[PDB]
Amino acid sequence: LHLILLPATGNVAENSPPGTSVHKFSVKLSASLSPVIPGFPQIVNSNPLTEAFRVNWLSGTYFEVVTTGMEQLDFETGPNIFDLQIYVKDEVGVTDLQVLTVQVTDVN
Amino acid sequence: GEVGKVSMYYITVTKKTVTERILVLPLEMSNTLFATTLLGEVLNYYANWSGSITITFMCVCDAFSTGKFLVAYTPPGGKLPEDRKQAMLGVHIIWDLGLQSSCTIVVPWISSGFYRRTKADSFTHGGYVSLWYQTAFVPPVSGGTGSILATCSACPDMSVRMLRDSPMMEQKNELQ
Amino acid sequence: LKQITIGNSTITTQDSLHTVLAYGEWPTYLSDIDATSVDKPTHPETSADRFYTLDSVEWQVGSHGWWWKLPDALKDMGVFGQNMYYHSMGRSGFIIHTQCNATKFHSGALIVAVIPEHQLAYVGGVKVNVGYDHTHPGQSGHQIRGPSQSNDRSGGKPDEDPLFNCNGTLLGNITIFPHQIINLRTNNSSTIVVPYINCVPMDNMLKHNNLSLVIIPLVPLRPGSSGINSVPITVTIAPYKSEFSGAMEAQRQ
Amino acid sequence: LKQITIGNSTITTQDSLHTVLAYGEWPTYLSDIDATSVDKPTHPETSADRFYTLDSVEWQVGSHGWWWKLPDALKDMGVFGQNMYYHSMGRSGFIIHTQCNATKFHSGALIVAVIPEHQLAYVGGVKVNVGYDHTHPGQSGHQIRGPSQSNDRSGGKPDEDPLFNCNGTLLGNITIFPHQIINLRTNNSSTIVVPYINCVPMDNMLKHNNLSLVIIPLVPLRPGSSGINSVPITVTIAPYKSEFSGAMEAQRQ
Amino acid sequence: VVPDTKPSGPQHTTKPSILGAMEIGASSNATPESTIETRYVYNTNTNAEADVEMFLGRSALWGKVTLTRQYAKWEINFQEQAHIRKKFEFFTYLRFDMEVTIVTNNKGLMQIMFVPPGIDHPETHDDRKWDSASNPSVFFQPKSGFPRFTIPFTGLASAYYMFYDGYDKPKGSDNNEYGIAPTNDMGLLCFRTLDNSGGNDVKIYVKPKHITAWVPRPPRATQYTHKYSTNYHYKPNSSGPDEHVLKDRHFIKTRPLISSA
Amino acid sequence: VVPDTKPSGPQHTTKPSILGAMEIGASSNATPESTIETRYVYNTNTNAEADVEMFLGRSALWGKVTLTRQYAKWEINFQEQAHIRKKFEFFTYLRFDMEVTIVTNNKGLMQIMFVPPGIDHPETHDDRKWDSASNPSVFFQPKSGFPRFTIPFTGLASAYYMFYDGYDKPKGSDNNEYGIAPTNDMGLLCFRTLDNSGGNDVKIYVKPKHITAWVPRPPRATQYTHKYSTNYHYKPNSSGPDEHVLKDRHFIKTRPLISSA
Amino acid sequence: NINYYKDSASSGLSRDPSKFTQPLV
Amino acid sequence: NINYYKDSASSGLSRDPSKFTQPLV
Repeated sequence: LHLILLPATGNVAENSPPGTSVHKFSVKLSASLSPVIPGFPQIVNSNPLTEAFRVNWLSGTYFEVVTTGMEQLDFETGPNIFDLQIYVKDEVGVTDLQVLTVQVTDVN
Repeated sequence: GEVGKVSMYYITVTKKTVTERILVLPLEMSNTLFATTLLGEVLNYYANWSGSITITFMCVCDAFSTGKFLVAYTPPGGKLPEDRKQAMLGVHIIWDLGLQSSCTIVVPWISSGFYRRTKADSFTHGGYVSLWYQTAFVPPVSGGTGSILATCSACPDMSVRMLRDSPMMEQKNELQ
Repeated sequence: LKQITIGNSTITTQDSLHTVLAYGEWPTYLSDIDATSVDKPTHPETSADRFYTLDSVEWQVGSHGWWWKLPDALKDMGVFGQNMYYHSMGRSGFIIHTQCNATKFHSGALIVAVIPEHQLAYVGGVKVNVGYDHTHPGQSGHQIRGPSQSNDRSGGKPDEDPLFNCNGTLLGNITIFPHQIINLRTNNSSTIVVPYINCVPMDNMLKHNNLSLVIIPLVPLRPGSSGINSVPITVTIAPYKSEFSGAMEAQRQ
Repeated sequence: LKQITIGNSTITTQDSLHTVLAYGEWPTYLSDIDATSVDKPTHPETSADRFYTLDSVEWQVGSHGWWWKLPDALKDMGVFGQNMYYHSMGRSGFIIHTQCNATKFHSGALIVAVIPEHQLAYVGGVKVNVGYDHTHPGQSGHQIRGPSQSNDRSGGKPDEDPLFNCNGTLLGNITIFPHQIINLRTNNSSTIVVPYINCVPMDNMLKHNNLSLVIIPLVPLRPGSSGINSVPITVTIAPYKSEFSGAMEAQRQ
Repeated sequence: VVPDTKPSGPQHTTKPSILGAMEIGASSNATPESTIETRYVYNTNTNAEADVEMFLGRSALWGKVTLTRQYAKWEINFQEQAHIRKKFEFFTYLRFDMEVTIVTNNKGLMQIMFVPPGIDHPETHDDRKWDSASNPSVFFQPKSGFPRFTIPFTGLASAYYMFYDGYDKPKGSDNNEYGIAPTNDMGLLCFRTLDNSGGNDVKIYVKPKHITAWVPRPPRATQYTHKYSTNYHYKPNSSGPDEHVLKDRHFIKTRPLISSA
Repeated sequence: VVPDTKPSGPQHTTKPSILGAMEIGASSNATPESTIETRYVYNTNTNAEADVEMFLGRSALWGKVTLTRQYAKWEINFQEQAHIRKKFEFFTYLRFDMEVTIVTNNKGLMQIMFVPPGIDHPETHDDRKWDSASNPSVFFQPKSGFPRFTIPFTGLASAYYMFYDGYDKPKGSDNNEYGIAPTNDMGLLCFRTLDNSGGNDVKIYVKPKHITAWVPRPPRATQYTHKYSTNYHYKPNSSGPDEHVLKDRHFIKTRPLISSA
Repeated sequence: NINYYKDSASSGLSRDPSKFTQPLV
Repeated sequence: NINYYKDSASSGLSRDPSKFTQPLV
């Protein structure tokens, strides 16, 4: 496996509604075409600790990082930057961890 | 997703249980990695270059994060390693992380000919520089990260010849 | 600080101690007054003498230790392994470098020793020579798996009790061997230089393992305030002043 | 009489001529004034420099010749081959020894030459580079199979006409190359010493073949009064003053 | 020449010549003798093709003009041709005499009048201002010859401003001119043809010589948009209803995956 | 000069200077003083016209081009003209500066741009790539002059490969290129005309000088078929139902009877 | 080394890296 | 013997047979 486009940095607005996007990444299947376990890729850890980053599934082998809104982003208070790590994992089983850095913009 | 953003100058490393290939830099002074730095943007005016390169890796993380990385340079003619047991057989170094963050691998001048073409081809290719987790990256917290940078320069014995046009500049419009 | 450069490869360290020199002797070549074969020995000197870094092991809570037999660990590491298989005899000193770094929140210690002729004990019971496949595990090392009554007994498995050094002698007296300690409080690496210790000038690199590298978790690894419960240990061995003689066909099959 | 001893191996001959020295130069090491890489080269000097004797070929009536590419023929001959695969570059001179003896009733001759850069011609027609698998046959050599209109044309087969040296130049002018003749009337062997002939100090031992050994039956082999219609030819090549540099992983797959 | 490589055996040193510091703003002196085992290599390459004189002294094209009615005008500047403007924008201050060569496909009899700054040039051919008493002029027949003449350094300072971070008028002024535009003008060349024979294409090749570059800079990493203006946001489609979309036009290519290249 | 002939009386020797050995791979030293009775002959001929410098240094034709729309391109190589390719294929490695002369029947104003390796050449006349800052270019008017310029040895090795028995990519690769094709490229020359006057025929005469040949070879004994390819089987009729018949095209004439010629 | 135009500006082309790479005190 | 272009590569034409015909030991 190879997590495509995910050593990377995201950007979410401060007063962002639940469901807004952060980043769009994909996954290469190690040229044996073993699909990904249906629950994966997921988020293992956040940098300081966080929820509301759920990794949804766009059509195909494209995934997306989406804030689910269970926790609110208030940049004028902390925290302001998050470093989520994404764990894609396929059928035969060969994990890949990659880190997505999320910054929260300062909505005036 | 990064070109045009300052975040295209660093990659994020973390604590992984098993060794991984973090980063690969094909020694091609026409590759957009080098062709945009001072080294590459000077060397691209010249058809040939012959000397030794310096690559200085720096880790920007907290003061409690430590880790060891293996910086390997696979000589010309050698396949891209894709395993640390294969990468460590070429010119490699191993740098710690503490009280000092920057470390330099001197990609030596290994070549058959006397000059290596700037626009990389298959006859004079320069090899690859791969960065591997030597033991890990251990941050002070569970999900800590570290951001690694890299600079390139030329050793005093680097030389160039056959000045030419640089492919790193274009003019499609007319300047008025 | 430190930096150790053998041909083609460089080792760098930042919180490192004084390099142990096993028995005060640097690895040297075989002097004519001490040689016994007549054929001229070969000296690679730059493709054999370099830092081959074996696989990394996982130091967890409850890991009992690992032992690597030398030069068996390098039998497939580059032209050193290729010379091991193509020459009847050989001698070599080593420069064993151990690397483990965790944090200023982790705790623990490793006793990193180098045992000459670590004749392993049988896993127990009847008089049976330990199997060839087990005292020659290659670069993968051997996890010690700790003592128990349920360890397998078939095929001459070696002894798995790290307290008795897997050979019948008490740990803690292991410090008579060229050793060092990786205390995660003070240092994060260990270097040991070992000459060729054997009662004969050269001997077969495959049948006989002169040294044995043994790493034992003297004190367990506490994670402290940090969710990191395990740290990788890496062993970077480098032959030095190696010479082989008596060329022949590859001793593979 | 003659006797040629390189490390570990000895060649002896009884009806032998004066040893040809290609271009009057003995194989030497790479002087600092002529070197271009910085890494220190390795010198096996006793396990690489020895007489590797390739397979014997059958000289019959109608055999057109055989050519061996060097150093490709030795790519799996001992630690010389192992160094060829583990080092980015390398240079070496050779000591090529040819052996064919029949009788005082047999007749015939062989023109044994050593062609630097024997760029082989395509087996004919369209512009196609000769295949990699064919100009690198290994130690097995390559039987020439003679010219015809029915030779296969697929996959860049090399040229099979021994008169045109398989490259477009006439035979008989081949004597401009370091050569010798095995006339079964007068001698039964041929020795040729060849230095490293290449316009660059070292180059990859696998992509590029500097020399080419070519043995052509100039005059067919008459059996005369004896029921023996064929004689084996043996080629005993020995690297000499070989040095490699730029260590790396094995360039196998 | 470049220095030779010195030999280096196995070293076990406690002063690492590898561990430097990127923060101190100094580059590392690490030569390959510090990392690996080197051999003595008599190395005799020279960087003679890289020094400023031989780097810039190559007589590039600076401007094109077109004789409309046997007349064309060109104000001397390196700002129109991006390839040479980049090689100049390498450095901040440059001091050089320049050697102008005129490659014209015209046939007949041409005249070039180098108008020094501050006077009126001839606004057309057969103007009265062509009969000049002091403005240096060059006559030539394009067949059998390429006219060439050296302009010494006309600076009003110790060097030329490639970049100027200032204005020419005080604060409250209204037509302030940012950049190097007011800092210097090298005059202009007025071309005319006295015959009617040839074409109209005139190329002005200018060779900086006796160069002395003064402050290095990051080479321009974006296609130019205007002259004297160091903008880079290209407004590609002024007509369409997207005129407020500004391309960037950089040369940084993207790769599909790091750790795979 | 060649050596003089020494006198030689009747000799009755027991060491025959005639009976040699062809098998030893050495040529015989037998001068006519060994076979017959010679007289002293002051012989002063020189082989000065045979040394490599005066043998190859004669400025032969290397390639022809044709200006299609005031534009033509030629990649520098000796592989197209068989007569000079043979004189080069005499030797294995050759090291020489070369002196290029352009014999063009065009009239007007031409431009030659020597494009060093690795960059894009102008794909047509009035291309933007012609305004170059560093690519060395040559302007000339064909009437009154033949343009000439020396290219020093641009080798990436100590010599040129006339024959190369290797490939450029490793074993498993798919587009491997046999021969000398990847070993070197000397750039290329892009010709254009700024006027419209003359013809379109351009001949490039190149003179190897400061030559140093390195390994002799059997001179080519067959007509060439391709460039960089050292094939010799000519496939004469690709259309007809004989395309799989390959002529040889050698120069060995046959005689009707031996012992009669 | 002749100067045919009897002037300095008419001549042809004329002819320490630590100022950078080490600008420390 | 004047060199008008002040360069070596610009000059005109510059100026033991036993390596062959006897390559014996």
